[PDB]
Amino acid sequence: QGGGARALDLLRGLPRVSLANLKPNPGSKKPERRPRGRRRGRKCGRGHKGERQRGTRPRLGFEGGQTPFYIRIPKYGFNEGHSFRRQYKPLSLNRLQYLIDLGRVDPSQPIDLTQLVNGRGVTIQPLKRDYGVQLVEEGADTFTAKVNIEVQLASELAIAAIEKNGGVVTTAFYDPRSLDIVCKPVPFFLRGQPIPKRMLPPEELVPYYTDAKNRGYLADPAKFPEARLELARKYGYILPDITKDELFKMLCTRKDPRQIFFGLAPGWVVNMADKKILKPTDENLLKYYTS
Amino acid sequence: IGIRLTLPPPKVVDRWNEKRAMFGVYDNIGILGNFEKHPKELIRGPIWLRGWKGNELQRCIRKRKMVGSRMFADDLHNLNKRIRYLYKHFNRHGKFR
Amino acid sequence: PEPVLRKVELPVPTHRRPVQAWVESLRGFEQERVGLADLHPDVFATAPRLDILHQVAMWQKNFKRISYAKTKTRAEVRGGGRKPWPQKGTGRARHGSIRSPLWRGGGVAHGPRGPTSYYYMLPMKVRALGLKVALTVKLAQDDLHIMDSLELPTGDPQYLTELAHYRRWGDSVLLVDLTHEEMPQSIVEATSRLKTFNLIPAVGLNVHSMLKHQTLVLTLPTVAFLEDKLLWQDSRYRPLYPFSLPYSDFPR
Amino acid sequence: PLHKYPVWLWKRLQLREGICSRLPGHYLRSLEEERTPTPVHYRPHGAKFKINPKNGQRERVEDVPIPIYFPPESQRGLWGGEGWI
Amino acid sequence: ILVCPPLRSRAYTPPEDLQSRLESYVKEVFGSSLPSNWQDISLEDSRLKFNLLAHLADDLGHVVPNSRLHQMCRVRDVLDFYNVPIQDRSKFDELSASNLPPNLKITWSY
Amino acid sequence: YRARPPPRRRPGPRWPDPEDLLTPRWQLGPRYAAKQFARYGAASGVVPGSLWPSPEQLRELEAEEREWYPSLATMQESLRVKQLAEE
Amino acid sequence: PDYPRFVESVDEYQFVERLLPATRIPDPPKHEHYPTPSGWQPPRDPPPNLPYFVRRSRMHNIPVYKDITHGNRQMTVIRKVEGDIWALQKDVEDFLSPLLGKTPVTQVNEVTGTLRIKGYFDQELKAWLLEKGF
Ligand SMILES: [Mg+2]
Ligand SMILES: [Mg+2]
Ligand SMILES: [Mg+2]
Ligand SMILES: [Mg+2]
Ligand SMILES: [Mg+2]
Ligand SMILES: [Mg+2]
Ligand SMILES: [Mg+2]
Ligand SMILES: [Mg+2]
Ligand SMILES: [Mg+2]
Ligand SMILES: [Mg+2]
Repeated sequence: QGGGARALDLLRGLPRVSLANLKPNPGSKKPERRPRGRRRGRKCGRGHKGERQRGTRPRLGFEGGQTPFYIRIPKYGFNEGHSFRRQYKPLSLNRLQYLIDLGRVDPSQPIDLTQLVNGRGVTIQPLKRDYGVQLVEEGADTFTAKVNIEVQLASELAIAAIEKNGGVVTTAFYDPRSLDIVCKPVPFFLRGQPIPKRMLPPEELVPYYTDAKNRGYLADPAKFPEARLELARKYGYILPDITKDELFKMLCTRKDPRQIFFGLAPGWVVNMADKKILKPTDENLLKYYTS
Repeated sequence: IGIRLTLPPPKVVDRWNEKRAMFGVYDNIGILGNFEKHPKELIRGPIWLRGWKGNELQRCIRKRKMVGSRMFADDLHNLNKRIRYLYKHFNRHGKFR
Repeated sequence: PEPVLRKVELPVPTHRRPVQAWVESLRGFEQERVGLADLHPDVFATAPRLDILHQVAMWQKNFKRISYAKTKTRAEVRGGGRKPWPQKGTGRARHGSIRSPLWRGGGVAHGPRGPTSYYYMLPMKVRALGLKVALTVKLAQDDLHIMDSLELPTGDPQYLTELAHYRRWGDSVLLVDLTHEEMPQSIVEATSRLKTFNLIPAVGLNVHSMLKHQTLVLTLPTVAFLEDKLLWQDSRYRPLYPFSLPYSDFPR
Repeated sequence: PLHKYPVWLWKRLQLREGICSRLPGHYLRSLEEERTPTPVHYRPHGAKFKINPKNGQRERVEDVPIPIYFPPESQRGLWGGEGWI
Repeated sequence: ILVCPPLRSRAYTPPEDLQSRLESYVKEVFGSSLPSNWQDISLEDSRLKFNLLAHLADDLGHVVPNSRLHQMCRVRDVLDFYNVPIQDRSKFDELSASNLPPNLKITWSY
Repeated sequence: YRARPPPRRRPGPRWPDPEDLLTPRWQLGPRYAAKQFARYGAASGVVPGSLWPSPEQLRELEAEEREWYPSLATMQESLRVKQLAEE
Repeated sequence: PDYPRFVESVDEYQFVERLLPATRIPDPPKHEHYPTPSGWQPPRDPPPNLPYFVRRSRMHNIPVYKDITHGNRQMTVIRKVEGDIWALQKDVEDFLSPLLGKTPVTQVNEVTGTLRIKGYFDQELKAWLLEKGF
């Protein structure tokens, strides 16, 4: 109001703004210091002789001859095999509720890693040994939403919080190659390559996704009702019957273990220029993309 | 001595020629053009400097790996010596460690 | 008799009201005040950031600069591999080569090592905000004039000079059209023979050109084009991938 | 300045002009081909991937041939591709 | 053939009957339905603002600059704008216009 | 004056001469053709059937997957044997 | 080249258009009850008739942030302040004084339209600005 108008009407009486009367913001550009004059000349900030003035200082970490500090310490496997450990970006229910309330993530449709990246809810870097997101229990008290979310890892409390409101949470595995496709489908669709089928989890991760307690995507569906009741009793909430819900079909919507997106079988070629999808008909190709 | 006794010829400058009056045009080709083009693509010059910046050691290293196979034998030999000297200077000489 | 009114297409913040500007015509010496034009406050009435203008102006001048100056160091000067005189006995100063910086005709100790690139990129929002401040400064100083079209009655360059002097625009006037292929031939022939009256498309708008020219002239399609382009930066997601790739709702 | 073509391309550039360009087409194929000779002085890996014992990861492996010096006397006999190492 | 008219001076002096003249244009644009609080009439409509200001420009020979259009929220602001005189005299003439002392001389070699 | 025509991204696929020694080898392979088809659709002129692996390449692709990526039953059986060994 | 035959279809392309991310941030949907479970609250309509105005960020949140320099200098920044920023300083001073027991040390940047306050008052000022309806 007052400030905005005062800043422009005062500019009217001033001369024309041109390339001459411009200047940088004060304090934004330090003056350059050069070895000239009495103050900054003579030895020019280097001292009296020695390696310091002559620029022949020893390497960083050298301690004049004695065993260096970074050498006399014993080696321990703190960072050994760091590039082969799996990383998971945490996803708090506070963050998930924050995205839902602002409309960035629609709860009316199944939620996968693609939708989280679309809403800028998480930043996944497959090149940095990321393998997905882990659903953490932070803010589980104030979470109130019925969603069908799929996350690579999930804590026991976070699973209970979603299932308390009538939602469904499932855990699925994505290989590093498939993970980059899920996060940014558009850059992959411009490579002219058929959609690949995601590979099964490594032998160590098979027990996690074959157990109904972890809500694995490769687990026996017959054990899901048993596991959901135990969480309902443990944390003291009545397990809702999602069969009677109107969104039952949407909640049950799950992708195949070999499938990347919904309704896009592996082997298809997305042609965004013509808005067409190409499906191979070769018997050998069909056997490769369905096995 | 060392100072001229006559004024130099006047320096007439045309501030409204084709190059000056059209300097800065299309510098917003990306923002105003649906990001089909990039303002760094407007840059002309050496193929190892288009849309890139670095110190002298990096410029020599980048130049050698891009146009090194096209350089003359004497010019390539000088570039290799410069990289050898700059490597020793930056990584072994200086005030700070 | 038939006013030409332009409304704001994009939503306007409730706490700010749009600013007006006279719509004029180039079809006559006294064909001004064709109508009123609504200008979005965020574009033509933002804060007068003179410091932001300087960094955007300095960016355009320096980012595309390539300095080709280069001298030869003591290793590149021809010859000079031989030690001139023995280390001791001659009674003269000790030298190892005749091409050292101390010697006449030798190398340069710390000289230019071109070609050098000064390329750097300001953030996209900073460059887009530089345009808004540039547009706001022109309007606040009564140097911005809105038009409906760039059609002149004649292609005579003398007509354009007299039209600008009668309305007291200034010594230099920058004319902006929506596109390059839709520019009327009347204004193309009139400006191509002029030195201070330049014609550029909407995409060729920049802070350096606007500050160089005393008067800025815009058409109605150009104003709508600028607001659509500039206000898109104010409310947009952080880019997952460069916008040149397909998106849900880009381009508008 | 710079050359129009890289220096390593000059050998194949001289085959574009002169009497070399008039050589039979089938002969020019036999020279421009760079078929890798059968390993003699080193054991090939046999596979494209191996498991590195230290970290237990599937890493790529490549067969790098060992340079072989053939003396001029080797051109008057049949050494079977062998030569001085 | 198109001949350029002679350049118009920027000097402007507010007429004494400006308020009566302005009130006449108000009734023309906004009708005779509302003759009370005519200075409080809002110029939100683009047609009404354009008609009122264009008539004044053609009549008084002084148009409202674009830096002032947004400030014309009511006709009251329009009246105050035209009550401000404008001087187009050069600096040399303005200096000589003042009562220069006998010991002060100004030369203009331009 | 008048500004020069704006620099535009030249539309249409860019097919260099394969007989030119100054043509980079990455602009003459199938991957370059595959990327052109995805960007420009049928206007690229590339036969869409070439995007899928050839029957000779399909056999190699299956051979690699079989050796390094086992089936679910293979991994489940391996875990059971290892678990019994640990127990 | 004996390529395998293929079939081109468009009915399955509806599953591709849902994978395209959007560039523009969507406007928050209207909710029956406010504030939302996450604590977000839409700006009041009509805007308050104050000499100043603090507009929401592009993410529709209160533009109050914590700043730290030198590792020990704790600061709170109020951004996107329009109008009379000096009236906002007086209101902030009269609100934080009881909490601190002394007049807050504040810096007013007219050019950038930002108010910088020494100390952490992030959650305190966010609740305070929601009361005024910004
Ligand atoms: Mg001293
Ligand atoms: Mg000193
Ligand atoms: Mg001295
Ligand atoms: Mg010492
Ligand atoms: Mg150093
Ligand atoms: Mg030498
Ligand atoms: Mg020697
Ligand atoms: Mg020496
Ligand atoms: Mg020399
Ligand atoms: Mg900071």
